[PDB]
Amino acid sequence: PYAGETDE
Amino acid sequence: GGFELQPRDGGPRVALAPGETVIGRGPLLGITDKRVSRRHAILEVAGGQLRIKPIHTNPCFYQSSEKSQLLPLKPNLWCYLNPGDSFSLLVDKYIFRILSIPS
Repeated sequence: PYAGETDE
Repeated sequence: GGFELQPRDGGPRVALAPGETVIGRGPLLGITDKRVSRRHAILEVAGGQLRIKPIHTNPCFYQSSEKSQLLPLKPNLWCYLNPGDSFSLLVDKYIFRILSIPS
């Protein structure tokens, strides 16, 4: 639930 | 003196260790929205003071204890946070009030 690349 | 975070959404309090703590997306604050970076900001407890530094393109927001609006913080600058102040990782979401230890 906390992984994955950030979105801008 | 120490410090802890009080989520405004009624989540359990988060204690802060001496030194720097990276906050953002992750289990410490329970943040999952992908607009919040896993390295969104740094909190530093040192010499009885807490300061916050936004370190991501997506900003942090600040609301002093006697004010009523979350203001965007200058990127990559330190801001000292007093007991009663609030900061957040989105303008309307993930808001945290500063408590001192002792209180």
